[PDB]
Amino acid sequence: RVSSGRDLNCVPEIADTLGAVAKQGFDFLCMPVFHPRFKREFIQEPAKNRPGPQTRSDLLLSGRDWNTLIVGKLSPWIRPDSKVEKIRRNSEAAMLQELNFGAYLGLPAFLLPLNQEDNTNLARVLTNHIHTGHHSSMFWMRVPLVAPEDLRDDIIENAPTTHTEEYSGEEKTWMWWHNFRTLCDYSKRIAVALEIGADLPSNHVIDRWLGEPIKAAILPTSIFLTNKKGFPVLSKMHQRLIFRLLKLEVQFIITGTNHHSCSYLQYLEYLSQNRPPPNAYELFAKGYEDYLQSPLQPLMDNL
Amino acid sequence: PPNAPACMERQLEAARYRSDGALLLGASSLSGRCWAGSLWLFKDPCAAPNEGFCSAGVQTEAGVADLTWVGERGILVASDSGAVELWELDENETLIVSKFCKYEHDDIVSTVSVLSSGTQAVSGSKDICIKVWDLAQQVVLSSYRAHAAQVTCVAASPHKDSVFLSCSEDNRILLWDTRCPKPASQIGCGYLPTSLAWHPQQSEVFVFGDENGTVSLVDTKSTSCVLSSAVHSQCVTGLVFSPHSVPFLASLSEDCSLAVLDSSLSELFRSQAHRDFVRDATWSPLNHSLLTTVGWDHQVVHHVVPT
Amino acid sequence: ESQTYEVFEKDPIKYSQYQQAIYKCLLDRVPEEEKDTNVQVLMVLGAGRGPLVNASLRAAKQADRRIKLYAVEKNPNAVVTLENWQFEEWGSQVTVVSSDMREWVAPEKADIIVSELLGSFADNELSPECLDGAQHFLKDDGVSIPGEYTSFLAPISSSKLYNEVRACREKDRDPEAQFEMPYVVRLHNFHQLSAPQPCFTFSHPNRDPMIDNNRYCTLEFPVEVNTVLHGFAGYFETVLYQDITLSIRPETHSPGMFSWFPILFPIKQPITVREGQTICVRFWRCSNSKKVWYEWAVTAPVCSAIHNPTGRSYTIGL
Amino acid sequence: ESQTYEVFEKDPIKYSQYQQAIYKCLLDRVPEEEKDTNVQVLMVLGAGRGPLVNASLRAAKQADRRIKLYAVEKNPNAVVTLENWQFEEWGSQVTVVSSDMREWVAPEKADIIVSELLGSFADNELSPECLDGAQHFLKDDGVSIPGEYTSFLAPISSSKLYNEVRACREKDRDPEAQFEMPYVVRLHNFHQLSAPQPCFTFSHPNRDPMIDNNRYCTLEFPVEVNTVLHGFAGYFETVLYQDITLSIRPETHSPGMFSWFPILFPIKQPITVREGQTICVRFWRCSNSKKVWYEWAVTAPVCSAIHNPTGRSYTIGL
Ligand SMILES: Cc1ncnc2c1ccn2[C@@H]1C[C@H](Oc2cc(C(F)F)c(F)c3c2CNCC3)[C@@H](O)[C@H]1O
Ligand SMILES: Cc1ncnc2c1ccn2[C@@H]1C[C@H](Oc2cc(C(F)F)c(F)c3c2CNCC3)[C@@H](O)[C@H]1O
Repeated sequence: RVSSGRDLNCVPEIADTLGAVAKQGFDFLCMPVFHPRFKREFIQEPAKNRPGPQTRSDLLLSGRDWNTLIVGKLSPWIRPDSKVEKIRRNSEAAMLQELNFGAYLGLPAFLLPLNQEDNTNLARVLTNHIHTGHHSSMFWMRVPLVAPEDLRDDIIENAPTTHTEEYSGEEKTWMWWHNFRTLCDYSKRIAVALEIGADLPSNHVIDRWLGEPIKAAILPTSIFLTNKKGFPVLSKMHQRLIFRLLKLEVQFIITGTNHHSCSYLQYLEYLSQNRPPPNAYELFAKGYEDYLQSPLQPLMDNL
Repeated sequence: PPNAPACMERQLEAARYRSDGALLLGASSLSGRCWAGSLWLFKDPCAAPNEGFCSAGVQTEAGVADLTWVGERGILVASDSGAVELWELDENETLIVSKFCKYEHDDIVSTVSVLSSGTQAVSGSKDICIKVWDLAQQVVLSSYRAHAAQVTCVAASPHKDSVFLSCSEDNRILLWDTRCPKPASQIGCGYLPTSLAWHPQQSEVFVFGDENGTVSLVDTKSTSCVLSSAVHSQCVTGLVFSPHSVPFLASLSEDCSLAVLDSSLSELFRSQAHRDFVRDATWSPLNHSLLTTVGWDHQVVHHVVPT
Repeated sequence: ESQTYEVFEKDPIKYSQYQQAIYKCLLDRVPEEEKDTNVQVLMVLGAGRGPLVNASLRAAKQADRRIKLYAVEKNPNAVVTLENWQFEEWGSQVTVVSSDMREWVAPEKADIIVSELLGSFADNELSPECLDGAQHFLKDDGVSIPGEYTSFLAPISSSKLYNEVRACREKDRDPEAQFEMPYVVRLHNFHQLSAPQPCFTFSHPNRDPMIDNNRYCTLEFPVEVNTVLHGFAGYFETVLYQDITLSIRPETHSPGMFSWFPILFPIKQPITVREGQTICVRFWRCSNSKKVWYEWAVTAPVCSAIHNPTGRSYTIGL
Repeated sequence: ESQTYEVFEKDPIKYSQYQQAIYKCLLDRVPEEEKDTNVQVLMVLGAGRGPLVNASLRAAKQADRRIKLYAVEKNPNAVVTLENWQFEEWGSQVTVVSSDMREWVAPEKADIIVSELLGSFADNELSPECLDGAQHFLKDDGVSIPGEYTSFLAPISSSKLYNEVRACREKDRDPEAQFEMPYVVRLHNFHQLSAPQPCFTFSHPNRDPMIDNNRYCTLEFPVEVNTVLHGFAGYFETVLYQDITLSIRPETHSPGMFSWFPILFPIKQPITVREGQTICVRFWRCSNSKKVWYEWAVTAPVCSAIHNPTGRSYTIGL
């Protein structure tokens, strides 16, 4: 009933990992296509000439599995907007390399992060790859509801967390997304993977994501509260947000390590089962949602 | 060749000499079918990396991103799986056995540092958190989300058990002290901090390397008049001081080089023996002018620093 | 893509044919007495995920000779599959080279260069250009597999495929560009008006200076029926080694071969052909330093416009 | 064309400036005692109908030194004018070479390579690439004239030029392509919103390995007035030799120079700028083996789409 996917950053054996992920009950896996720690060099000798394979083989999975179950993840060291020229040049080559590898496999979607205000060069390199070749892969922007800098523990003695309401300030992650898609010319191939943190922001901040192409929601294990029996659950505020996303029919993604004695998935299924039944209108319109049709002209035309 | 693996993964992550002179090796396969890791002990440092000429070996279920000695028998491992691992040598030092594998971080544990006493340790992850551990109790004492990005380096105080340094992609260098209610403080002073090194004599002075190859000398007292040198062309992956009463600073980098510098940061040694990224440095406890470096090229190169 | 290579791999007939072409060449180059004295330098050019590399090893076992394999591939995504195979199975035998075959400076010259750079109209993937830039690293007596290839052309009638091409109009381009570019198609509901005739032929190695891969060919096709010409089906034949060959020409089609389907070269306006009339077509192979393309025109019974003048609608990149 | 070269020739200021750059270099390279011992190898790269060749001869007379001139031109129509001049007037002095400066294998190395391969945005005619491929035939101590060049950019408002670009829509192409390509224009009814700032700079020779002519520059332009931004005027400055320079930057414009007019880099949708706001623009110099192009975007006060992504609307051919 819920299209759910497991997010991993550690995959030692791809077939074992996928087998366990599917045993858990997930419909897809988000995993790195190269080793997240395997930083590569493209400009200077001798690390430029690093021999041996660059990643694991495409032969390790059926084309059908690469096509339907694997979601690629950009490498965390790739920073096209670094203040260091060499890191931008190297990151440009590595991003195109990683994207073109996922296109070579026909992966249904690839993930890219939005975690700083300036993502100009990342957008230019994405736009450039879109205009290069024949691929049709969906691009997911991993963007948080709240920036890591605004949900940090108030434990820096000489740098404290402000308690003053900054209206526009609290909705900074939406402008990171807005600028990225304005740069990328509103491409239909670029969507949002909205990351939901520990404590929900103001309602206005959540309402900024209304009308936006949210294709997935990322729920870290650390945002789950424990019930009386010991299994993971979510707050009524967090639950409300899940019900909004289920109408939008997003793909739920579970990220992070385990923290409870899969139950994380089973809670979403339970919530999805408990939602209100669709009324006459909602049942009739089921399929017609945001589908543009021409207004009838029964005077001019014969119905 | 004991009751352990027959092959050691090409990417040599960490080289650590213990008190007697035995060499610790951390390795991971960052390419190919399997992406797992391994731990190795070489009682003969000249026999490394030859898998058949070793004292003991072991297979980790995932890559080794960082490691540290927990005395003379124990070994603390930063895993890609998000686990902090403690592996202890057996009674004969012919086996490496798992003591604890604790999955408490939500992403790749990138850095690990054992605290002055040796009963506690600090881990820094890509999940942005920093954690203080009880090695004996096998739990996390405190969890700290003080950063706004991935933690690059965690370095425990040479002598104070409550103090440590952390640096991150959020451009912060945080001085910690668990005795305060707000444990961290931002060291004032550009480019992202990548490597941290506490000075072994002045418990108030430390060095930091940045993503632009520059190495800088910092005094916690008057955080101005900072001494700096452009040592490397690429990012500085590590800084290790020599055991000498007046230590020498060895700096490893992504430019595939090693350099040994004096107290005024000037260059005295330079080594291009490495063809891939230089990942670690460990000075011999026995021969203080002899320094070892392991790289991503599978080399274990032994250097004789001109002192 | 990975699946495109998977599809090309699942063609046994073509690889059992390549196997034999190497087998017969291994015997002709190394006599039974020289069985262990001489190891043959074999160079796969455009190796993909290595189906020819494996065929070369299967050919070396049955011919019972020694080979030194090189697997040159420019696609670095394919090169990952090759390097994983080299580590897990092939070994020192195969030296995987991640380069463009016209840029690679080779250690030593090759005894045999083996390539599959052929499309539905033979030279339409730029096999002439690729193997020309690779020819400098072939021994002054080396063998190229394939040694020769020829494109064929036949006039066709299909008001169904003419409509299918009309439907290919796209915005922001010439409203008639869809008629000035070839298409790969499994031709079905159509009529062949004259027998296929050879168009362009290329042989490797090309020891001649001022080699020139440009072409101009005039074909005269006798028509026995009354009809409406809409285009020209193109096929190819190739001589791998001696009698070992592959063909997609329907009257000599290699049985069970999947890798190629006919090309179709359409014409803007359909042409009426009466019984006894001759359809005359002109084809050109053109090129500059950066692009190769085809241009073509019907000159009998009536003239057409010159199709794709200067690759304006379709060029093949160098 | 012949008349384009005639127009470029009728610019005295630019040639009297080139004259002096050669004059001062001749003195710095050959001391008065060496006056007749050393003849300097001078190589004009992209000679046209030879206005620089004549300037080089005028510079050799006033500097009273010996020169050995070469006039490299790829345009063979221009090469006819050069070869007629060589016969009727220049003589043995000038060795006319009808080649592309990146393909020419020179007899000996050059003392000075002199070129005019600059456009309104400096490196927009591919001067970086041309002189890089010619750099191998320059002495390990030779002088390139020009030694350096820099492109400048200034934000502008002109609802009149924004309309002029809208009017540039053509059929069979992107309805918005006219906004993703530069234009050479004598800007008149317009308003400059911020002072010109340097964008891209190239120096010759480029002795550095992994030389890379690609660029990415971020500019922050302070605006004092309320306005509507429509595009970016581009200009250039060049250091011929030492203090001898040419400029089209309005605040340092070389008086009486005709050969260049400003470029204009438009934006699809006009942008409102309030007094005190900063206009931030990003420029890129891009390239593959065959084409070089610019891509650009406004990032403040608001974002624009990335203009000309992958040279899709405009590329400069290699
Ligand atoms: C200048 C240069 N230098 C190095 N390699 C180059 C080039 C140009 C192309 N190529 C390679 C050739 C290779 O083409 C194939 C591979 C397989 C096999 F892999 F299955 C095939 F079945 C088929 C083809 C193509 N014709 C249909 C059957 C493809 O991988 C390209 O990247
Ligand atoms: C790779 C290569 N190899 C050999 N020559 C090459 C190239 C590329 C271009 N060219 C030449 C350069 C030359 O450009 C000029 C000549 C005159 C003078 F003739 F008046 C000018 F005033 C001006 C220009 C151009 N900037 C404005 C002023 C033109 O003739 C081209 O054919």
